[PDB]
Amino acid sequence: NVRMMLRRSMYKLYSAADAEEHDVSYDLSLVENFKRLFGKDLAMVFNFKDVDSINFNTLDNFIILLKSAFKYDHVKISLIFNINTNLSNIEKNLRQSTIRLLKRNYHKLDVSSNKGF
Amino acid sequence: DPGFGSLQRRLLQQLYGTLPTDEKIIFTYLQDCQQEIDRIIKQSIIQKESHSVILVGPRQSYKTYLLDYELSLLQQSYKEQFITIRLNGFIHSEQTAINGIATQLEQQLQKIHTISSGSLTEVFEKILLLLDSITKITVVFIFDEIDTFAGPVRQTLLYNLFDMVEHSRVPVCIFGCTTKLNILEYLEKRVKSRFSQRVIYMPQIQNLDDMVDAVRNLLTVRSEISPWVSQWNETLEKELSDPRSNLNRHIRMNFETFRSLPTLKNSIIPLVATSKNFGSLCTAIKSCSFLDIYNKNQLSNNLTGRLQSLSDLELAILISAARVALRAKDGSFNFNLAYAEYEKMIKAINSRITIKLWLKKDVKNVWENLVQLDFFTEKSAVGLRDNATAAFYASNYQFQGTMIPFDLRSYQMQIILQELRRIIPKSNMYYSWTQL
Amino acid sequence: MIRLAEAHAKMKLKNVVELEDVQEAVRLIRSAIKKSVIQRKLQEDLSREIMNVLKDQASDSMSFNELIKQINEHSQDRVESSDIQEALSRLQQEDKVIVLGEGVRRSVR
Amino acid sequence: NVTTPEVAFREYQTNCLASYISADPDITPSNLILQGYSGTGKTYTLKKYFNANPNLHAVWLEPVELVSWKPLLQAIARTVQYKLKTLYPNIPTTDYDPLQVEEPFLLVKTLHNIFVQYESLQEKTCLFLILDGFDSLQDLDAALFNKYIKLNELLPKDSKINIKFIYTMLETSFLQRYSTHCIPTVMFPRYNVDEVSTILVMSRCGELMEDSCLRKRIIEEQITDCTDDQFQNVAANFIHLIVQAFHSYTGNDIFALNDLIDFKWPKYVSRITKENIFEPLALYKSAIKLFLSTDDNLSQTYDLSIISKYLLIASYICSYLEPRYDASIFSRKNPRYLQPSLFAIERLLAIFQAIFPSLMKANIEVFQNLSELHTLKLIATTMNKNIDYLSPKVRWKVNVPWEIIKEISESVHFNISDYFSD
Amino acid sequence: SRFENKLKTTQKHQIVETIFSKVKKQLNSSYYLPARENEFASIYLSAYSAIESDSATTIYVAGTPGVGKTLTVREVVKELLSSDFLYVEINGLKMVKPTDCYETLWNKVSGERLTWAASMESLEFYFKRVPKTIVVLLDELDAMVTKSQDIMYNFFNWTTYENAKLIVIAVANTMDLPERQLGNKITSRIGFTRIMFTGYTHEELKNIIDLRLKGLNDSFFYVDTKTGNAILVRKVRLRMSADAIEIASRKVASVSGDARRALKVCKRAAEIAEKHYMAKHGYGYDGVQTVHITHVMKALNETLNSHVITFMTRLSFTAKLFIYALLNLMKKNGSQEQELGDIVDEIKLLIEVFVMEIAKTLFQQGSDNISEQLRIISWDFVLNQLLDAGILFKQTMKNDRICCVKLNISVEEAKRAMNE
Ligand SMILES: Nc1ncnc2c1ncn2[C@@H]1O[C@H](COP(=O)(O)OP(=O)(O)OP(O)(O)=S)[C@@H](O)[C@H]1O
Ligand SMILES: Nc1ncnc2c1ncn2[C@@H]1O[C@H](COP(=O)(O)OP(=O)(O)OP(O)(O)=S)[C@@H](O)[C@H]1O
Ligand SMILES: Nc1ncnc2c1ncn2[C@@H]1O[C@H](COP(=O)(O)OP(=O)(O)OP(O)(O)=S)[C@@H](O)[C@H]1O
Ligand SMILES: [Mg+2]
Ligand SMILES: [Mg+2]
Repeated sequence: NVRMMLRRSMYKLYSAADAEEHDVSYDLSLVENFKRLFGKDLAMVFNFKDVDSINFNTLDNFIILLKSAFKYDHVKISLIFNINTNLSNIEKNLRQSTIRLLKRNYHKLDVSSNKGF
Repeated sequence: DPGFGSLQRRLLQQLYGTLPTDEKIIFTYLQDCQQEIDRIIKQSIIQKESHSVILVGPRQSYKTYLLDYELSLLQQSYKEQFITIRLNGFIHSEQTAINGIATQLEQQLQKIHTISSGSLTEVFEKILLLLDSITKITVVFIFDEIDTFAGPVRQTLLYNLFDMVEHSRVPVCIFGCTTKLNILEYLEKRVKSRFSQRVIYMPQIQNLDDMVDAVRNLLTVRSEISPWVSQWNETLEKELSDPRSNLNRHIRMNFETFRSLPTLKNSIIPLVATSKNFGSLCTAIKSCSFLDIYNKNQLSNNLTGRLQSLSDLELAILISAARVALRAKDGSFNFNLAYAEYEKMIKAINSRITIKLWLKKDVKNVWENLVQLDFFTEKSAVGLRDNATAAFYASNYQFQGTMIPFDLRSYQMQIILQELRRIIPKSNMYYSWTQL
Repeated sequence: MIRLAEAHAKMKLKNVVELEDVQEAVRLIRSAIKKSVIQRKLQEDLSREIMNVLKDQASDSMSFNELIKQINEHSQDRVESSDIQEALSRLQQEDKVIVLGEGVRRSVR
Repeated sequence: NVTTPEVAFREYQTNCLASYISADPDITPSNLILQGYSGTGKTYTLKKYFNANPNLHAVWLEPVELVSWKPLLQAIARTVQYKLKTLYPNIPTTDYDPLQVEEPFLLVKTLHNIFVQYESLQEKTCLFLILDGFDSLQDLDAALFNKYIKLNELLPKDSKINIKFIYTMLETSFLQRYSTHCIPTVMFPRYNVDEVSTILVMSRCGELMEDSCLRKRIIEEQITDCTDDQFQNVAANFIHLIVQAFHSYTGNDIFALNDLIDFKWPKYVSRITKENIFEPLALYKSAIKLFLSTDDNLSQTYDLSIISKYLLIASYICSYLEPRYDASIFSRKNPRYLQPSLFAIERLLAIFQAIFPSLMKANIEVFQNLSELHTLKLIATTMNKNIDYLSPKVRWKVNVPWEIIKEISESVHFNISDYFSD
Repeated sequence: SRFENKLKTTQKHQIVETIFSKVKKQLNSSYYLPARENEFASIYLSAYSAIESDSATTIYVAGTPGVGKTLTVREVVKELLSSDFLYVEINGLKMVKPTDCYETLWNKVSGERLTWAASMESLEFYFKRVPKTIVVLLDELDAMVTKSQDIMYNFFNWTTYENAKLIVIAVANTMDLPERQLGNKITSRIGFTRIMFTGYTHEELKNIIDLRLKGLNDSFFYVDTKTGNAILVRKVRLRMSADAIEIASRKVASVSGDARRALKVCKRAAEIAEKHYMAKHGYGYDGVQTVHITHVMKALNETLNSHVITFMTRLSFTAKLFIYALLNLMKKNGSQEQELGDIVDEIKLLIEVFVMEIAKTLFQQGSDNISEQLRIISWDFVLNQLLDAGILFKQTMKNDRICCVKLNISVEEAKRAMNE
């Protein structure tokens, strides 16, 4: 859903945040107060493992939720789209209003075990 | 002058009814109904009656406005004599409402001068033993949307308070407010036998003359505050006495469609605050042209101004979208059938004459706004669930329509083809395509 | 319908066709193939409008034909006169207007 | 009485929001609806009021950065005691846990606990709560919106501080479910083609004359001392043309114009000359190539192998085909538009063995590429994605459109258009 | 217990005890019985044997509500205090969760608070180990049967132990309850006593009224003529016409035979004469009186008569315009359930088949600038107003055209009220 994709992901960074830090709520409340909750700033990265099996409207509604975090200026977001193939399939599935959100600084790096042998 | 602005202070709080409780004004078409309510409520506290009632009437019918009016009418003279407990059926479920009662009980005790502590059924037998059991404190219950408590499954909370009528030495009174009309069949047998069966229906504006009499009592100020007042009072009725006056004309429209006073009461609030001097306000109620602009804005984007505010292509896609929709039996149509139809339609304008036919990869960006402008719907999509746990059962359900691609989600129609001809002007070139 | 209208003109010894003659012709082709709440609302707004146009002027002494040519000429086509007769009979029963003959229609005092 | 601001195209709507909002609570109506679609600046025109009114106090909440109502109650109760700390710092406080609340009783339980220590104030002060985006909450239903309407009346009405609401939502089918509550609504209309361009020019002059991509191109070309007005003209000539060559593609949006500008702007900058600064019409004739293409799409020859390629080309055959006809027409002895039918297993290998160049019999790698194609989501299960292996009742189906099939037919030299016959 | 000391307040400013106030004090539903006289013994002689012999039995009574089975068994145990047991009112509907009754029993043996799990362990440990006396009322047994019958098997398996000091008394809604909800294995344990309670009869319904009217029927009050206060300046009397009491009995015994319904219709009819007496003289709130037959004629009808007919003729025009269109489709198609777009299709058509001054106003409130409306003015509003009124019913769909609509009241009375 939109819900547990948020909630598990906030949980997964939070234990990663306490382990480097040496009660709270698992949503975007931590994201703004991360400057005060943990001192130093935040640069998270999103290893979307198998991206074409997900219902894309959930992914499209997910990225609009991340769009609201762009007004705090102490956090930096980075997305990694590990597709299997077929980039043209992916620009078909999403909402076109979000592709224009995506198309700011895209980089189509190829990673293939078989690349020119 | 501030005296004109002081008149704005008086007139506005008169339109909200936020006066002190001596001067709150009840309209004439319900003065009988508050008195029988008064005969119920004041002999329940003073004469220690233990009888219940159900208020029933449609929404926005002064029902919650009537009851706290009695309380404020009794708060002035019977201060310590009673406490009120108010429960909404909306804000309270079946089981937290027990905690709703007990927590609202103990905060009255400090106001009148260990209960909420324990389990939910531990505090439940507590308020059972505290209620069932110089003078005794009486307790007034205020229930909003009591029909939702009257569900099929348990109906526990109704069964306890209605038995408190029968046995408790503490004098109580129950006030159910709802809008489901046949409330009595919604109850089962064993609860209705506890019920004292007395319901009271709420009145409506039965004649055109009634709300005309109401708005006169609504707008007229009787207390002397401003020098403008005596001038202001006769301007009001002179508009109201004339049946050909525009304010009297437009009230007739409100009697027709809505026949509900707080709809019209809503309209006057910007009309009397938009004036800046005294004379402009008198012309405003003389002209009532602002009501036209007001009813314009309330109408401006439900369905028609949605249609007027689209470009040339967005019309042309949707016009093709209905001409496909007329062909099939259910009226459903895919994106490929639209596009094909769109292309065929285009292949007619140039041949009868210079219009940029767009591609495939771009119509999707226009197709995105059309579905979220609700001009189309998905074929089998229950839009809004009623309550929370029915919506939560729809969230876990993985769907099949997303698993077929974007251009094959079988979109159906919201606005039918024949109605497009009546709204689209003939000056537009696609007017030959509205009709088949 | 033009042959129907000229046959309407063929009867009653007429050489020139008239405007009323097509009315019935159409009624013909509309009837050959074929107390509501909206009729009650029609009678209600007709009674309200006739009370306003009967009480706005000073000279209340005015018949039915002058009333017909003064309330139906500032707008488009003819409304049913039998409904206006039923509305004035409804006002006769509620004592709002007085018939007093076919030459003058006056209201209550 | 209030100090109204002034904006571009909300001249009626600034009046009503100045009408329906006062610092006095008695004149202030309880609940309010600001309605309009996205692309009207309602979050713009609301805050633009509030900056012009420092006398009132606003607490700004954001539902779209939340996910559910259970944190949304925790969102409210954390903020009011956060705000009232910063409004009356002399008042002592038993600070409560905002984590404690999870149920709609608990809010009015805690607001009964919050406001009572603030009773010693001098006048009835109001306090405006603002919810922004109430329709796009991702767990909404029917019985949530009314649940927040009656919250005011469960509060004690005689407290010195009164909480009142303003609701921002969209999708006006939703508002038609609740017109019988008759709460006062201020609808926000959509825009017309001029006022889109009129809004856009007074909002994008502040960046597109001050971008370094201009400022590089200033000093890179022989810079004549062109004025900021000369920079203003070419900026205005850009905006008045970009909305003209694209309005049919975008509708009356503002957000979808705010980014297409920021894609085609530096590509417009490179095609200017020293001389076309005075020559705007010929400048468009030299920079023409971007004004007729979208440039929002960042057709693959597919990666999959040869036997998997014929595995795809047999799966498209049962799009418009049915089991009543196929075994007759493919003997060893149009729905191109329509949605695809449902497979079963071994009907693939029924068609796969036929159309392959006795030359093949081993089917281990053929079974390999099936669940390879299942991970590509090009052929998916009808049911849930779990038990599809062991042959229970499981139906299969393609999810690839006709064109990618058509290129991949010729990519393996196989002819497919013969066997599609209306 | 504790807080009843705090429920008392001091200032009681001389409430006016009028003529009909002292009636409603005894017409309160609180304070030997005539109707279920011998069946009180049939319970008690079934109960007296097991009590004075230290056994464990079961007693099953049924009947419609309002017949005294809440009352009678309280009168059984009440005299027994004069002559070894712990009385508990284990109500079914007063338990929030069905397992919560288990907590009460383990609370009501020693005073401990344990979970539903841990209670029934020690309860079972009680019921087969104690050397040798517990009365338990299992009221309203429709509540505690619902989930999987695992609770109900326990409450009768404890009865089977010969070393179990317990006496259970079940009171249900229907005799059918261990035959249409329970299993046969419970139905062996329920026994075959099955004491049936019928309704009351109309002769006995007279004999239950005067028990409340014992010292007050045709008695005398001492009254000051200035305040309307009555004391058990004139010395007035108040009489109750017994025939009107009889016609109260011959209806309530006919329809329901409910002892609350008989008292309350007399209680409702009593206050009708109260306000009419206060109307004629106005004593406020600070020769020979009676209660007519015409009071109980109204109040009994006041249980019956509706208003949805009066509600419909007092609705808006477009409301009555809506239903008249809706019955037109139901006699056109005969399918009783029409698509929502076809109704909007019809109300357009029902215009052109004063009407123009209607049709101007019916789609725009005047205003040339903002006219040309597709669906009618406030069409969402009246359809929402007809929905929450309960007259209409509309299934949920995001499509606002093919969502079906179903009537909820009888369509003939909708046809009949439309005629006005
Ligand atoms: N605090 C208040 N003081 C005075 N009038 C109020 C107040 N709150 C609401 N009202 C009035 O209540 C009327 C609306 O009717 P209500 O009884 O409040 O709603 P209802 O639909 O009749 O019953 P509810 O509220 O839906 S359960 C409007 O005329 C409001 O002006
Ligand atoms: N009168 C105006 N003057 C200047 N800028 C305006 C005006 N009206 C709208 N805008 C701009 O329009 C932009 C749209 O902002 P938003 O409020 O997000 O639009 P929206 O319709 O509210 O969509 P949302 O955010 O989903 S509610 C604002 O950021 C402003 O820059
Ligand atoms: N024979 C009687 N004599 C005197 N009072 C009676 C008699 N029968 C009933 N009542 C009164 O009427 C009330 C009706 O309650 P009951 O009939 O005891 O309850 P019930 O029959 O179990 O209905 P339930 O509890 O909903 S199943 C009693 O509480 C008494 O106050
Ligand atoms: Mg916004
Ligand atoms: Mg029992």
